[PDB]
Formats: sequence, C-alpha cells, structure tokens
Amino acid sequence: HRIRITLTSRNVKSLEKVCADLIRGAKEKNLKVKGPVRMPTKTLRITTRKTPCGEGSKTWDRFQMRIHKRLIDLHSPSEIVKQITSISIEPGVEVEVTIA
Amino acid sequence: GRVRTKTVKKAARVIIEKYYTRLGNDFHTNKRVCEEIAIIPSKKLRNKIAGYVTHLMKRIQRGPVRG
Amino acid sequence: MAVQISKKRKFVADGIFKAELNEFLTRELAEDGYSGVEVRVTPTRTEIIILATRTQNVLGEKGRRIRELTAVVQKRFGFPEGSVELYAEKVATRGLCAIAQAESLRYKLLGGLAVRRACYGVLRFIMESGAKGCEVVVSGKLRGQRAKSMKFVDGLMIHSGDPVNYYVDTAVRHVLLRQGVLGIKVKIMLPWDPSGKIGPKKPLPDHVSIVEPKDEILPTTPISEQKG
Amino acid sequence: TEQMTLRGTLKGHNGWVTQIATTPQFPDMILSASRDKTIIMWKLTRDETNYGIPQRALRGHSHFVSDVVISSDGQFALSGSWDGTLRLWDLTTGTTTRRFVGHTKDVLSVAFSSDNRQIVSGSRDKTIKLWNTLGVCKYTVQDESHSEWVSCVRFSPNSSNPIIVSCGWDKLVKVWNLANCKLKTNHIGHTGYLNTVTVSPDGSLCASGGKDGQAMLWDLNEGKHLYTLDGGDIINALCFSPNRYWLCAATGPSIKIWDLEGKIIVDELKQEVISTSSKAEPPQCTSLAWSADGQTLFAGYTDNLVRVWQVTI
Amino acid sequence: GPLQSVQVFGRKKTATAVAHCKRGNGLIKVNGRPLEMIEPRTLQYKLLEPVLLLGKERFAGVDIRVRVKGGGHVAQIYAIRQSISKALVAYYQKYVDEASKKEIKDILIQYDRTLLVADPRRCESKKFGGPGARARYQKSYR
Amino acid sequence: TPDIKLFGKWSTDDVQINDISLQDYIAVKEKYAKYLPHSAGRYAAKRFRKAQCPIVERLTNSMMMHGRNNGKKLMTVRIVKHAFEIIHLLTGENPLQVLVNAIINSGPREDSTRIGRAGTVRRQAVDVSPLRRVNQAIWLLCTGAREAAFRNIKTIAECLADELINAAKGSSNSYAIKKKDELERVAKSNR
RNA sequence: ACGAGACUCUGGCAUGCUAACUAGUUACGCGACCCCGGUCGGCGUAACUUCUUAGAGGGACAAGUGGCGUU
Repeated sequence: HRIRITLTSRNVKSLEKVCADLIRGAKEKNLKVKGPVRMPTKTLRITTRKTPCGEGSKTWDRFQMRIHKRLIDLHSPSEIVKQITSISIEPGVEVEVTIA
Repeated sequence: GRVRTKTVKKAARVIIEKYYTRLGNDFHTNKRVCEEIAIIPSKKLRNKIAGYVTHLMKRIQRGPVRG
Repeated sequence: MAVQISKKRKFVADGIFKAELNEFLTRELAEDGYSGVEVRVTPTRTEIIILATRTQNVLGEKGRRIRELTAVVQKRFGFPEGSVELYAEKVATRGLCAIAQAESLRYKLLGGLAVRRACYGVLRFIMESGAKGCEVVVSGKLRGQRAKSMKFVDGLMIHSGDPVNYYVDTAVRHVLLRQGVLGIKVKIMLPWDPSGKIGPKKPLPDHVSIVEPKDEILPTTPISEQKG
Repeated sequence: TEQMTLRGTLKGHNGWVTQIATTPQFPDMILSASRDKTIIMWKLTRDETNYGIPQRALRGHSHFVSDVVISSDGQFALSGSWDGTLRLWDLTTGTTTRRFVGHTKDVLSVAFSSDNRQIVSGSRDKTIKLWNTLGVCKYTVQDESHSEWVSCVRFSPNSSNPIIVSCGWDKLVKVWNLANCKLKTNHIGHTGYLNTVTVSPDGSLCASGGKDGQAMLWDLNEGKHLYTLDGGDIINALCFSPNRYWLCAATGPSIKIWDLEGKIIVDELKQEVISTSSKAEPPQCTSLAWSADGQTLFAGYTDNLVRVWQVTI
Repeated sequence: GPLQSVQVFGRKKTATAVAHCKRGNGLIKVNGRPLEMIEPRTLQYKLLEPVLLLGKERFAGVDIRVRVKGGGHVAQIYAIRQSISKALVAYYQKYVDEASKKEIKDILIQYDRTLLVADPRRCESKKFGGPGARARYQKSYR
Repeated sequence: TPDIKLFGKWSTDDVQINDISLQDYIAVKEKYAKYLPHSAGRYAAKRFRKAQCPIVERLTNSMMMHGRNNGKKLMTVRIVKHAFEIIHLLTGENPLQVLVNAIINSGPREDSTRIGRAGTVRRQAVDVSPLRRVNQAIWLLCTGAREAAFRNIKTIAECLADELINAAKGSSNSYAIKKKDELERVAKSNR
C-alpha cells in the first residue's frame, strides 16, 4: 500500500526528533521507506502599529510564525502504520496519516 | 574597531594559565583545544578566545606577561 | 471532513483556543494560584493539564468544580460529549513562578496590608525559594492623590537580548481597590541548571567555564611495562 | 660523511603541506595533501625552471585534509581529512570508490595494511577504527584506548609480527595486535604530547617524536627502550631511509639527519635561503617522505612549497 | 565508452544560469537559441566576451547548452557569461591537465574577476518610516 | 584571439595623454580596455578605487541624471556609441583621442573655496586634486551636452559629439571651457 | 551588577554529508517538423542531487606578512 504520513508543527527541534524516531523505527523494522522530504516553510507575517492611540513616532511591530511540514512514505499494511505512529508522540507535533 | 572585551581576555588568560603545555601557535589547533577543554555556548566567542590565545602564545614566546 | 480548513487557519484557531482557555482559567482560578494550561493532543482524546498551587481546592468536594469546568468547556468550545477531561496537578517551587507570586501579592494587598511589607515578604520568599534575583514594581495612587511607583531591585536581572526570553518570567496583574487600580510587575530570573526542572538548559552567553585537569606524573626516566 | 643538496621546489599549493607520499611504481610522481581541500598529484619533469608540474587535483573533501597514503598496487589512495570522512580515490579518473563514515571528530592519520586489505585510522576522538577494503568497520576499539587525541597510527612492514603502533597526546605510545585487537605493550616516559612515530622497514625498531624534541627509539619484538637523543626544536615528522641505515626528523624550520650505526649528526638541513631578516618567523616543516630507493627526499613546508633534496656524494 | 560531462551554474542577483559541457563539435546555445539571438543586442560583446578572450580553438572540442531562469536581463547576461567560463574551467580542470586550466584561469582573472567569482550584492530590506531601504519621508516642522 | 581589445570598432592603443599629472587617472591603455563601457561595478566601495574605472564608463555613469534618466545605462551606452561614431565621422580622428583631449583641456587647475561665517562672501584660491580635475571635466561636459540638448531638434548624441569637439580645441564656444575659464578667473581674482 | 558587548533572525558559500512523483537534472525509447544533425514547458520509465527545497555541521578570528605605537 501507498501510505503517506504528514507531520506539521511549529517547533523545529521536536519535529526533527520525532522524525528521527519514526525513521529509526522504519529502519529497525526493515521495510522500504522514503526519506524525510522537506517542504518549503511558510511564514505568517502580521504588521501592526505599536501605540493604541495616534500619538508618537510611527513605529511598527513585525510578528512571524514559522510552520514546518514533513512527509514520509511507507510500504506496509495499516496496522503497522498505526502501531508505529502511536509510540512516543510529542505534544507540539501533529501527525496525520492517509492512504492514496 | 576590533577590541576584545573583558570576558574574552579573562577566558583566554585562564586558558593560558591553566592549560599551557597542550597549546601552540596554530589557530586551528588551539581552537580545537579550547573547544574541548572548556564550554563555550557560541562559536564567535570560541574563535575570538582562540585568536587571543594565539596572540598570547606569541607574546609568551618573547617574554613574561604580568597577568 | 468536508470543511477541513487550511494549515494556517488550523494553527490560528488552536492559538485562539489556547488564549481564550488561558484567559478563562486565569479569571476563574485567581484564588488557588493559577499558573497556566498545557493542552496535549491524543487520538480521539483531549486533556488539559492545570498547574496550580492548591490542588486540593481546585477540585472541591468529590470533584464538583472540576466537573463544572469540564462541562462549561464542553458547552462553550463546541466539543463532543465525554471527549474532554481536565487534570489538576501541583507544581513545586512556587517562588519561581511569576504569576503565582503576583496573585499572592494581589491577595495580600486586597485583604489589607502595607504594600512595602507584602513586597518585602514576597521578595524574601522568592529568594528563599532559590532564585537568581528578582524585582517587584507596584505602580498606582500609593497613599495620596498623585500616583507614584516603588521599585525593589536586588540581585541579578538581565534586560536585553535573546536570553531575556527564557531566563526571566514576566507577569502583569491589576488590583481593584476602593480608590483606583494598582498594577503589579514581577520578574523572576531563573537559575541555570542541567536538569531541566528549575530553569532552562543553555547557559548565559558571556558565561564560560573550564574543567580541572588531572595531576599527571612526569617520568624523569624512560620506562616501559607490559600488561595483558 | 656526505652532503644533501636541494634541487628545487614544487609551487601550486595554497596552504601548509600536511602529507607527502610516493611509490616505487611511479618514481616520477609525488602525491601531496595540503591544508587546502585539494590533493595535488605531481608529474616530475626535472627542468631548469620547475622540478615538477601538477597532473591531477583530487577534490571532494570539505575541510583540512591531514593524511594521505598510497596503496601497494599504485592505483588507489586513502585520505584522512578533518570532515570526519575518508575517501578511497582512483588515480586514473579522480573519482571516489567508497566513502568511510563513522568518525565524529577530525581525523588525524590513516594507514593501509601490508597486504592492502586492512585500514587503520586515528582521529581527534578517543577511538581507533579498523575498516575493510569496502568501507565497513570490523571492530573499533573505544573503551580501552588513548585517554585523549590520537596522533598517528602505523602498520608493521612484515607479517611475522603484525602489530600496529599508535601515538597520541596522552604521553602513552602503544602497540596493538592485528588479530585480537587489544593492547600488548604501552610505553611511558615521554614528556609532552606526541606528533608521529615511524617503523623501520625491517620491522625491528621504531622511532617516536613529539613536543620536547627527543627522538625516542623503541623496539617492536620486545618492549625495551633503546636510547634517546635530542633534536632541538619540536619534532613534527619522522622517517627512515629504506636502503641506508638513517633516520630523519623535522625539527621546526630545520631537518636533522643522524647515523644509526654511530650516533652522530650527518647533516643539518637548515633553511639555506636566508632572506627573512625583516623581523620574521621561519617556516616550519610538517611532512617529509623518503623515496623508494632512498635517493630523493621531499619535505613539506608551511610556505606553500614542497622542497626536494638529492644526495651529491 | 565513458561519457564526459560537467554542469556548472552561475548567479549575479537572483538569476541562475546552468551550463552543460560535453563532447562534440563547437556550438554554444542558451535557452535553445545561439548567443547572437539574445536580447538586448547591445550586450552581445558581454555575451561573446569569454569566447573572444579564449579563442574558438578551446571551444572546438566542446558544445555548450545553458538553461537560465530568474532575475532580470542584465543579471541573466552576466550569469550566462560567468557560467560559460566556469563550465569550461571545470571541464578542462576535470579531464584535461590543470596546467592548461592555469593559463585559462590566470588570464580570466587578469581580465575581470566576475567571470569566475560571483558578486555578493543583494537588495536591502525596506524599513518603516521611509519609502525605501535608507531614505525617509519628508519631515515637517511647526 | 584577442590581439588588442577593440572598443566596439575603435583601437585602444596609440593614444596620448599629454598632461603628465593625469597619467594614472585615465585608464584607457593596455590594462583597462574593454569591448563595452558596461561593467559589474564595485568601484565606489573603497576610497580611491574609482580612479581605475575607464573614462568612457565614467562618462556613461555620469551621463544619466535629472530624475527621468536614472538607472537607464543602456540608453547612455548607445548615445555614447553614436556620439563616438559621429566624432570619428566628422573629424576623421579616433574618438578616444578626442575624449581624452576634452578631459585635459576642460579640467580646472585652481579653485576658490568659500571662507568666513554663514552669510558673508569671501573666497580663497587653492589648487585642485588630479582626481577632482577629471570629475569636474566629466561633470561639466555631461551637463553642457545635457543643457545643449533641451527643447531643441538637435539630438543629444550629436550634442555630446559637438561638446567634445569644441572642448578639445579650447575654442570657448562650449559650456565646459567657459565654466572652467570662469572658475579660473574667479580663483585668479583673489589669490 | 545593569547598559554596550555577548545573544536571536536574515543575506552572502560548500560539485562534501542527509533525502525528495506536491521540486528537478542527465541518459534511453516513442512522437512531430526541417536540411546526415538540430528544436520540442510533447509522451513515458534507468541513475543522480548539478538547479530548487531544508536539517545537522563547516567557515572569519585582526588568522599570516610589512610598517606606526611604552613595541
């Protein structure tokens, strides 16, 4: 089966740690696994005035929100995919599994 | 200007004082030495400390230093 | 699901949900020393950990209040029934939490006390809890028509750069007295530890340490021994 | 006794020359690795203007390449660089067959076996890794090894006593057996960190050199220290002549040659081009290799040149 | 038998021109068309400048196919003229002896440095309170 | 086969810089000879790096001014090319020799600077730098051609051509020679 | 002790490392046109990361040289 697992999160270190854990499980289970494909990141920019009133020098704030997304493919039945995704998950990392 | 601050100078001085035999005039060799014998959080601070260690080695090779 | 909104809007709605949840609990649990929430996602399960000081008083008698909080969260945020379970736990080192000490100073000022007495007491409690240094700012109409401010700085307090983000803890609170509004600004600089429970992991950028070398022996005679 | 005469220099490098290697198969080829990321294969011409010209530059490293050894058939090459990886070069096309992976720190020295099947490698880490021909480790010692940096590892030339010598910064020069891969004899009594050791081609006596300038000699069959003679400055490189009973050292900006029958200096190979009198520091020698016939001696300096030397009488 | 091929890129601002040197007769084409049919025609000497500097005898053993994407016009021309020189230098340096690479590279550097070294000049970010990177809006008193 | 670097169609050798004080500020002979006056740049980074720029490239750089022409380098290149063609077609001489002679004869050699407080008028004569002589020559020739080609049927490619022709002889019918002589007279009036 | 510095983000490069049918390159086959080769963002599948994407690491420190300076 063509099984695709999508991981999208905000932090980068916990995302890399859980991706390393998943690829380590795929390597120790001895099955064909695609590499960690790194999609381009998206930034959410909101620019707003600092002062609440209309007095002062025209100073502005710059907010950002980096979003990192990975996807790793597998060749296995579904129960292996669920039992390998439901092990040692991180709170700040979303996991999302579909089959084509 | 390129003037080293007091943290770099104190770290390089105690590195020269405390580990002296395992040093040299090469910047990369004592750079790796200062990498392993101490804990520097950044890398620019490590390079500045290693450069001041190299300069202090060149100064010790000519004579004594009152620090 | 047919709607399935975009990846930007998902993180936006999740942040709005955490912000509204944190605001709701910091309005409700002002008595038991509320600190924050921790929403952890599970397959077909959501649970929100509450870290407070009086964990015997957040539950009530036989867990009445926690049941009412689960019920109001389920009825407000639009969640399936039985999918939300709240959990309450106590946190150690109460003097290293900025929000808990700010709420304690607010309760001490609201019950009726000298402001300098309460500030000295909470600062001595914070440095008896094992902090690196703290400052307390109380601004308002302090004993008179014209407002003033008193600042109690002792210890070590950084102000600039990236390490102000994960070394100090800033909490702002408002006190409603009979004459006006009194503000609380408290900032506690956490000490460095490699454990990861008291404060952060990374040291200060200007801080450098060297390790003690051993006492090696210098042989004046060339020797050679065989073993193994 | 005799006189050593220079003949020329090999220009074309950009950093300090770290290793020089030659083979009996190609007497008109010098293969040198420098501080820069390239490895320059030289083609010898013996002309009045230039002694040799570069023939092929070997690239693929990302940091300071420190050691290079040429295999017994004359068509392969092994390089140890600081990136933590080793490359098995091809001298006909310039490509890399296998890439060695597993080291985590900068690599100091590598060496081919006598039978051209085994690979030893000493690095900045406290481990010594045994590799095969095809880039797979067999058994790497990590627990009972040097307490700090490992400088040089070398093989025996003969298979009757197939030991490997290893010197490092911890003032403890060691001997490991090839079979069970454990320590046999450790040697103590050297002041300062080590730079190199060199095994004589008959596989009997070894030479050791480090910071203090004492060229300490040992034995391979028994763990008995023979003698110790001063060399002056810091000893960087050591080598043995294949035919003549000699031993040459790189003591700072000068090369010292001694006679091993009667312990006396043969010649003093100082910097005969005396021109840096304007408050300068003399460049030092970091690598030197004898030829296969023991006739032409090539030395690596820090002034971006490789000097050649020949015997007149 | 063996096939000889190198593939070297080149940048000025954002344009990337990637050449391809393999064996064959002498022909140079960028984006499927020769060097003479590239607009603007007033930079045709900038296009043909390494070919006129090195001669047609060095290019006779190779053929050159450049793909270019991004940037403007002038930056694309400079990226192409850098990439052709870098690809020829890399092909000579890989398969021919590198002495001939040295008499190519020394005269290439001696003419102009940008034939082999990229220009590290990028656009500065705009700041608030002004129309551009450094300019500010007009200040009014009274 | 680059025997000599033809500047489009003009030879770069056999040209003479008569003024000995401008031998190393006119980069036209045997080192800084290019096919085109368009280069990457990086000349205004250091303190004296602009002296090694070729004089025709500096002329094309200082040609574009007055708001509506900023950044348009290619148009200035083709106007300078047409001007060089007109100069060669008119005088029968090399266009680089006319341009070099126009630099030397239009460069002032003494200037009066303003001294005193803010409001008073008082001058003091000083001599000028060889680089500033070249800069003033290029600026004067460019602004003279620009003022000559304004609200007129005569195009700027032959207005710049007649600018360099009149400046190379010192005929005082050009703007640059007249302004140079005005500056020299004001400097000489109060030495 | 604070401020500065130190710190964080981004830009500038590495033909070396880790992987890409939601990004490509190069070979091969089919197909269209011209006069034996050229063009194709036409079609498809044998390797690879040269382009692109993004992670760990590397690199710059006044390091080398010559002058001025209590050297």
